[PDB]
Amino acid sequence: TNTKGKRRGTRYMFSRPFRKHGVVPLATYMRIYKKGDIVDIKGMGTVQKGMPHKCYHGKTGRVYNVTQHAVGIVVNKQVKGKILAKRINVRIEHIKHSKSRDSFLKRVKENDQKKKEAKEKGTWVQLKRQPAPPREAHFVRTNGKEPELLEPIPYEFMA
Amino acid sequence: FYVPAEPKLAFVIRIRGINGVSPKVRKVLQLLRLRQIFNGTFVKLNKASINMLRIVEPYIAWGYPNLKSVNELIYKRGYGKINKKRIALTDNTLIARSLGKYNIICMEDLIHEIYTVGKHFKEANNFLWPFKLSSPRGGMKKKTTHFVEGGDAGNREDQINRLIRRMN
Amino acid sequence: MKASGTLREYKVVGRCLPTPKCRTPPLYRMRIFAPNHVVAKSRFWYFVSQLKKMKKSSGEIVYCGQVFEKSPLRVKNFGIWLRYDSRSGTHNMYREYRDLTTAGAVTQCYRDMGARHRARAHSIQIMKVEEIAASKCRRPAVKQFHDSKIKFPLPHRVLRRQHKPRFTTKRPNTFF
RNA sequence: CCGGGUGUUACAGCCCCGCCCCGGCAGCAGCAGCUCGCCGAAUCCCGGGGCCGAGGGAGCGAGACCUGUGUCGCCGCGCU
RNA sequence: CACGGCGCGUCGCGGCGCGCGCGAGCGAGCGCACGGGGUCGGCGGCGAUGUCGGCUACCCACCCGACCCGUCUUGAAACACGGACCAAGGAGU
RNA sequence: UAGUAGCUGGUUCCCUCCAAAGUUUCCCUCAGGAUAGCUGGCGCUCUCGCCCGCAGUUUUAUCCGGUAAAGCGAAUGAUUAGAGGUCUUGGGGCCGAAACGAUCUCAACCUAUUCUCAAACUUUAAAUGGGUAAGAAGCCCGGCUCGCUGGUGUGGAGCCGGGCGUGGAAUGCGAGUGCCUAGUGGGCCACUUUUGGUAAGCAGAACUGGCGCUGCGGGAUGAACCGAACGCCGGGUUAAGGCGCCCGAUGCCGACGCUCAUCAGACCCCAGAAAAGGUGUUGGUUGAUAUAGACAGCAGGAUGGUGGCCAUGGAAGUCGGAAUCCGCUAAGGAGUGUGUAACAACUCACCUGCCGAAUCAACUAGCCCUGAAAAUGGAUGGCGCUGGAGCGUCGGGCCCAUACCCGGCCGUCGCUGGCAGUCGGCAGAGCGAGAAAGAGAGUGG
RNA sequence: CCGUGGAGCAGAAGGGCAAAAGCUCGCUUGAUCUUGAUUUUCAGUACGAAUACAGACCGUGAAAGCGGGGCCUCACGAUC
RNA sequence: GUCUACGGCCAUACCACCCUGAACGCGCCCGAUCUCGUCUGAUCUCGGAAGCUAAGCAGGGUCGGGCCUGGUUAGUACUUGGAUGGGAGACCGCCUGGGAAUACCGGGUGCUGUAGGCUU
Ligand SMILES: [Mg+2]
Ligand SMILES: [Mg+2]
Ligand SMILES: [Mg+2]
Ligand SMILES: [Mg+2]
Ligand SMILES: [Mg+2]
Ligand SMILES: [Mg+2]
Ligand SMILES: [Mg+2]
Ligand SMILES: [Mg+2]
Ligand SMILES: [Mg+2]
Ligand SMILES: [Mg+2]
Ligand SMILES: [Mg+2]
Ligand SMILES: [Mg+2]
Ligand SMILES: [Mg+2]
Ligand SMILES: [Mg+2]
Ligand SMILES: [Mg+2]
Ligand SMILES: [Mg+2]
Ligand SMILES: [Mg+2]
Ligand SMILES: [Mg+2]
Ligand SMILES: [Mg+2]
Ligand SMILES: [Mg+2]
Ligand SMILES: [Mg+2]
Ligand SMILES: [Mg+2]
Ligand SMILES: [Mg+2]
Ligand SMILES: [Mg+2]
Ligand SMILES: [Mg+2]
Ligand SMILES: [Mg+2]
Ligand SMILES: [Mg+2]
Ligand SMILES: [Mg+2]
Ligand SMILES: [Mg+2]
Ligand SMILES: [Mg+2]
Ligand SMILES: [Mg+2]
Repeated sequence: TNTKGKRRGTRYMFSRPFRKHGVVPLATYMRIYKKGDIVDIKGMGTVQKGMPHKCYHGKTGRVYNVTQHAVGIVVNKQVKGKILAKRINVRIEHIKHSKSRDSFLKRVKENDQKKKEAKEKGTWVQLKRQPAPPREAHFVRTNGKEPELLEPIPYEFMA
Repeated sequence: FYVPAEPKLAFVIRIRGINGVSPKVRKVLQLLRLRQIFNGTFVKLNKASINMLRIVEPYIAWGYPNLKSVNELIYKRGYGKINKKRIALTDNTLIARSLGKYNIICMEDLIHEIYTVGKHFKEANNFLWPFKLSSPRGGMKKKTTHFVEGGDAGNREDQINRLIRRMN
Repeated sequence: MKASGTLREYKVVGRCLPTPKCRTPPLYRMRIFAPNHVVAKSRFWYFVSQLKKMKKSSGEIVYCGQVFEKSPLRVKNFGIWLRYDSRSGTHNMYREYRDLTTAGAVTQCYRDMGARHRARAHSIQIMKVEEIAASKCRRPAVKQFHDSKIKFPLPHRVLRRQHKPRFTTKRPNTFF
């Protein structure tokens, strides 16, 4: 059977990208994580302290505790037929703010603003994101040039 | 050239049985409310509906229904879902109560709203119980393969009307 | 394709959707022989995807209509340039037929391909169909019908409707 | 009569091409009941064959000045 | 033409729309029916020692179907095991 | 002493409803247990007749990866071949006392190239896929507490109070929660992916669906294939598959072709065949030559230097080694073959006479044939079939499943549906009707 | 002088590392005392291993800081 | 236009060679009493201001290497789902969707934050 080591099969997952080894850029250290941010997990092999287990690599969780160097986050893990929301502590290098939430936040601010506006105007405005509707009817103008014929080319071997 | 607008309404008929269905296809068929062979329903078209139908192409025959097809389907096979019960629509008051708040008050409102995909098409279609169509008189071409390659599955633009004429 | 019944000829023109790169993509036109317009559009998308970097999701059928025969009362000779797949390798050929309609000639071509080379419609790729003058015809099976005083009998007429008089006291005659 | 050759309207015809009101006239997806289509808010009428008939007190009008009846509700009509 | 009274008519844009009163939101009868699931206010024969009815059940014929049960087993008609037949007794207290 | 048995065998009435597992971890554990998982029963808390949630699904955003592919003129590791440079060294020689002084070279070396590779290589890098978000538990304000952090009522957190409902993607659907609990813990098969193995109806995995637990139509037969899942019936129509007879349906004046087998062929799984060949036949590709008269076929020529040089005992063209010339010519090869030891002789290439319009190849692909040998007599299911009842492409019509549609009947579940209003000379017969609520009781003008 | 690691970091291999995690010196004993939480196998139980903290005593450095064993992935043991 | 101090993103910023640098600045540079450290005041530390853009550094150049970004390769390779498709097989074709990577050919060669100067 296999081995139950903590880092089995991570030679590519925890490795560094090509031509990106060396000193960790300081912007990663200079970011602020508060209680309740949605955050992504991406193990970085450069630092070995507080490295998350390989099964949380690429997972997104919620911050619930902030500490000197690390952050505690609640993340869902599918174990057999059930999902457990378990909390793990990850050092700040292996973490990154999720941009999936800021889009929704900006949308909230923007449609709240356009709801506050036009409230006095009384006009109607659409807020829900409708799915891509079918294309409407239109005209395709030929400019006096007729469409050119397309025919299959004859078979002839290359190799 | 004048390209007509892409159709907004489609009719879908399940043409495969219950035995041996992939879980994803089973879930999409449940969502589309095709739990029985030769069941049919109306679907409004968008990106989500296109992809959902593409997932279950081998199990359904779908097309763009005609006005006469909508009329006949509503009048002959049309039953309403009132109080979680399948009630045949034999009077306008049954429609008027279930869809009065949406200004649908009779068969004509129901048919118009379905055919033109109105603002409350979702409510109208959900009130409409899935259609139980008889087996296609005259037979099918080939159930297993796609319509383009001479079968019956997949998308047939307007031949769904020919299919409906014999399946109802 | 399933070569069901007699084929029909369709003129199909299509184009890419307008994009910020280019406002008006060029329109591409093709002749498709197909049982109906649905399979005609499918074949158009297939061929244009092979030729150009076009897909149905990133394109649109600007127009699709059946083209009727110009002279359906004049018997004509048709030359067809064709590309097909064998069990081992693919081949280009040229075959001539004799018929009143281009669609009829192409249907004859499909049936002849199936009969002589066991090639199927999904293997045949039809390339060119042209009216060919009797002087330019070069297959003897078509050339032998090019004469003013054509004359031949019907030598051995086989009795059909063999079952309507299922028990008949004659032995049937085959010389008429 | 046939065969071979020449050739360009002749004692047959064929194809294309500017116009003559797209020349004019029917007609028209034609019961010249098969030359090739897709259909019906742009669709109605009549007829034939087969199987079945489950359910069983729906009410009407009469007005506390009457007490009848069992063809009644919705719908479409007709007559006064 | 699912049009139909008189008015005060601005309830009004120029009349149509569209409001306020008119014992004040009460006209009645008959009749036909593509109308909340069939009725006939339609008929015809054969009936006393040779005839009527009797699904099933007794015997027989025909067409179609049809391998012997129980058990262990992935798999039993098995060239796997128990079983000639019948009566009584016989095992989650 | 009815000793123990994780092991065999057996384990007694009906109907109704629900309905599995052969998988995880531990065990002197591997024919067994415990524990999760899968099941049933009992409930309970709410819900609708504005809104909550949920989803084996999609959409819009946003991250995650190192497989398929590809690459070696990129790293690592393999790997073929020639080019150009030098003394940076070695090896055969050479002139040199010697001299990087010099001549070739063979090499190793360097620089550009070049052929082919990787499960334990990789700059790149999919498709399918794995998370997260898509609002009321949200946004926007005002104010308090803090022993934490603090240049700073700084930061952060917790508290109160107040204002905002277009309930902020599609589709579908009532949801949550708690006890007790049986059986199971031998599995097998199939498309796709995949490891060992020459391979196997072998052994081992991943995903999904099946069989087991399951009947029905078709595949003649059949645990798994194709269709379709089932209460008892009538009518209609189909799926897959079929329609010469067995055997329901083509007893159509069905369409176009191909094929002759002295071993024909005849329908997923599937039950039998390859390389190589055919001047059998049918298509197709490419290249030639033919009225300056071909292809046949019938006839005439097919010469000198020279019996060319090296050769062998003998080679005159015909065993051997290079070349292959000229004048004569309508043409003749220092020769295509047969022949002798050598000749000789015959014959061919090539050109002429007659004949007078099409003729040669080389490939390629269909059907058929050779390749093709096993034992009881023998199996497209059989009979049989060749203007097919075979093969390929196709058209109408027709046949039938327990599937689908309509109807009847039985039962189960749901509506936690309705009925105490049988309110009668003491009475007045309703609460089906699109619109939350009185056929309300009475007092004045 | 060139030298992106082609060396070294105890060991297998893989990942990681250049004014360092390598080499050489200086000083030391965070390999110390203590309660909880979490991850890894998982039944989501132990052991083992590991991760963030918190409370004392310290080490080092000018200091920010770093350190409660070894750069990470393995080197170990219930009841009585 | 540009520099210095501290930086963010970390080659469009690197590497090789060549040309030009006004002012400030950054440097090279001059010494070892003190602080400090070496075999050596070379480095480090300290005290200065005679000279110089030689070098670093900055800007620019190269049919430059590299790097970054496009086209081609290419709807090719591969691939989700489907068939009672073909083939003895190996494998291949089609339907429904997604869709690469070399060679080869183009374009570009650091943006920018805070504080403080020079261009009087
Ligand atoms: Mg199936
Ligand atoms: Mg029929
Ligand atoms: Mg299938
Ligand atoms: Mg029988
Ligand atoms: Mg047994
Ligand atoms: Mg079993
Ligand atoms: Mg025995
Ligand atoms: Mg036994
Ligand atoms: Mg016995
Ligand atoms: Mg007994
Ligand atoms: Mg006992
Ligand atoms: Mg045992
Ligand atoms: Mg046993
Ligand atoms: Mg891997
Ligand atoms: Mg590969
Ligand atoms: Mg196996
Ligand atoms: Mg089951
Ligand atoms: Mg089954
Ligand atoms: Mg069989
Ligand atoms: Mg039936
Ligand atoms: Mg049969
Ligand atoms: Mg029914
Ligand atoms: Mg250091
Ligand atoms: Mg501490
Ligand atoms: Mg160390
Ligand atoms: Mg000095
Ligand atoms: Mg300088
Ligand atoms: Mg200079
Ligand atoms: Mg360059
Ligand atoms: Mg700056
Ligand atoms: Mg000046």
